[PDB]
Amino acid sequence: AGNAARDNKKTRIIPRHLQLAVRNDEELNKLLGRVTIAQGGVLPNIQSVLLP
Amino acid sequence: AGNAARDNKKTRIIPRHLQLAVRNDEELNKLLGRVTIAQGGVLPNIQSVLLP
Amino acid sequence: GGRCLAFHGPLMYEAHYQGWKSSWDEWVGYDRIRAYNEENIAMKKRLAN
Amino acid sequence: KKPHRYRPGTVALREIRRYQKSTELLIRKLPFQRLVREIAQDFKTDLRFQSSAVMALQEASEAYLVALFEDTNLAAIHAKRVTIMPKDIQLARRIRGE
Amino acid sequence: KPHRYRPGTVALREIRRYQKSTELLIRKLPFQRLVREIAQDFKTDLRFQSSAVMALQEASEAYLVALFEDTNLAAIHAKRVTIMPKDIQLARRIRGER
Amino acid sequence: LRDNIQGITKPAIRRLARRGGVKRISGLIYEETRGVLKVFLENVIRDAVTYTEHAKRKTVTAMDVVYALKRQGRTLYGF
Amino acid sequence: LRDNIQGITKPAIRRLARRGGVKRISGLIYEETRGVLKVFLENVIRDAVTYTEHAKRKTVTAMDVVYALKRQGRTLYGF
DNA sequence: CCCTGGAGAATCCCGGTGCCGAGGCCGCTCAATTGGTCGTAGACAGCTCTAGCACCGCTTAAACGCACGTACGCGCTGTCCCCCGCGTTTTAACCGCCAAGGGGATTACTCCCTAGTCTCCAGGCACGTGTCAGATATATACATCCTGTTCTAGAGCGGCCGCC
DNA sequence: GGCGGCCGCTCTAGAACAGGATGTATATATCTGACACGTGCCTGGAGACTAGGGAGTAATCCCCTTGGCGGTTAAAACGCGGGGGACAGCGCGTACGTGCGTTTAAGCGGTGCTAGAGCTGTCTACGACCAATTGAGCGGCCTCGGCACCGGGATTCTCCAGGG
Repeated sequence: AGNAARDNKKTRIIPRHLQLAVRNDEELNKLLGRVTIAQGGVLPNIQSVLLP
Repeated sequence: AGNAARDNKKTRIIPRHLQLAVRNDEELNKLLGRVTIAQGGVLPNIQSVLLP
Repeated sequence: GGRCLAFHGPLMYEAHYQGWKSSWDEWVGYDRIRAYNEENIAMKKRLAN
Repeated sequence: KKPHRYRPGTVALREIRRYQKSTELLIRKLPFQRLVREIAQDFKTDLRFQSSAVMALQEASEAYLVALFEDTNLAAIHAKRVTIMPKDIQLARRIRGE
Repeated sequence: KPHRYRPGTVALREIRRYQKSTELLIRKLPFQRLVREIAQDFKTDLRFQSSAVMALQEASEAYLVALFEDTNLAAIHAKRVTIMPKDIQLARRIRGER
Repeated sequence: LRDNIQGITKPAIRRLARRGGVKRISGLIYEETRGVLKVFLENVIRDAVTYTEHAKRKTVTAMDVVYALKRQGRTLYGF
Repeated sequence: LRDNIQGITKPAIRRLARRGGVKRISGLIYEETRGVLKVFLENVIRDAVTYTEHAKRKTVTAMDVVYALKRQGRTLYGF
């Protein structure tokens, strides 16, 4: 989460950072696959054929 | 299960009849949706477009 | 024994017609010839026609 | 003179990027809160919900619908499409077990 | 001339036959030795009971049958009748496996 | 309270699909998504109703909502 | 023990899909089906390995497989 | 029809405000910590014996492989109608402010019923066994599906008739 | 006398229908193997009893969600333009359905050995519980600074128009 907070140049850990930390790690993603994180959103990814 | 056994002309309850009884009934199907039944198979249903 | 032996036009008869179901066999004893398997099953049935 | 006239799809992709990195609740508070009360009034009348209780219901429902929409969207490319369908949701719920 | 069943008629007949009969589709020993080589990566001195392999085999097939049902439904969803590896990958992703 | 299923507006369903990375949204998606949300809400709130009724309480707390979501494999963090 | 992933033969995979109602089977399905079977087996059997190791036993029982499948929401009846 | 230059608009980097939620401090009090003491679950040692591991005949249904063709995945086209981008005007969403009164939370008294034993006995389990429904087996019989032949409708052609 | 129009004739093909084929639906014959009934225990629940402790109930309280107001500006909704995509349709081909030859190992039955899981003692440290205690977690209060907000500016990526 601190690495994600440093990615978007933020000092304070916000729930978006915790959600980004959980989903990015494949070990944390499978461990928390059935886990909903409030105020976290999802991973900002776009499908290959959906790109212009 | 006894009703399914009578439909198959059987007077003894076999694991196929128990699987048919659970999956046919809607509240039993949802209650045991995450449940595996051995020696039971599945319902004999075919999709509409798969028919000749 | 062999691979072609029939009284009529042979269809690769074993001693059984290969490529066909088991309920097509006849094991009667008649005059059986080969003739290079009726000249390659009648030259591929006159070339499919 | 000529209007900008953005083609369909490009602004939708921009809305995807602006909302995937966002955090705020997309569904409005009172319309979702009023929907909770009418659903609960069929089960039990004279029932109240806390502000954080409705807030907890709102984020869970959005994330469940977003995860459903990702399965809905991924089925579209699987079906050689870019537009989601009502049947796309029905396939997603059936595979998920719902 | 041979009867020459059209493609799909015998496949449908196997569908009718295997959906009412509870015989075990995968053979015992080829599935049994697969368990031993998989468990060899975790424990070299390990044994398996006859019912232990039996319990693993029916659970694996029912998971595979349920996966094939979701894979088949994705094919008709994608205007197809032939199951595809990308249909399997969509099934695991929607179910949350992979 | 009637016709509150329309409170989840069409842009609101559109915004939810934008978070999921959906390219285009059909016109029949909104009615189906409202029905899916209604079914999902009818299960979680009913489970929370039994949780609230078991506690001899008349107001549903956020903690009971967490237990209602946790028992179905959809646990929520942060309440 | 090597090359035992081929023990799940092509008609055996074919019989599985016929039980699932599949009409037509692609040629690349068998390799993919073997992969998802290997992944599923590598989770349940490994879970049963930890169950057997904790039980001070060197032989995996069907009872340990029951809890191994149950903890992943795949409980099996009839053991 | 495709490549490249210039400009419209949503997005990104940056300076200044500040504020309100986060970081730090004070008690202090209630839950974490120290020592002792037993009932007791558990690690350890020996027996065993019932089920799994390894190899062997065999035979036979299951499985690899090759020949063939037709349902079907996939490539390509149009369209049109279904969905998006944007201008306008309502609209109810969010926020500022106010009481309310059911209701969550806390404290206390007390009273039922559940913790914990004694004894026993009648329902529940291991063992033994006659038995009655299921499976194997096979001629018989369904049973639908595939295919061949015939029936009838449709379009094309040619002969005949009337008109200029 | 030439030619357009009309009707009859033969060609062709779609489709309903009947017959053959092969894998299953049943009618016994008989095996057979677990099913359930009977028996003999016997081991866990039940009647009865003791004691105590956690919740039902009553009271309080303060607190927090509902109703209820408007302001306002963000946004839903309506509609117009239009534009790119879902799908009907068509064509290619390949690659997977069907079928048996051949092979090869699945599985049944058999035999032998031992890896080791219950089973029974044994003895032993270990954790719940009881006095006794004590020290930083948390409610609350003081302080403070990171990023929301508000603009300002800008690179910077993107679309429309012009040229080859």
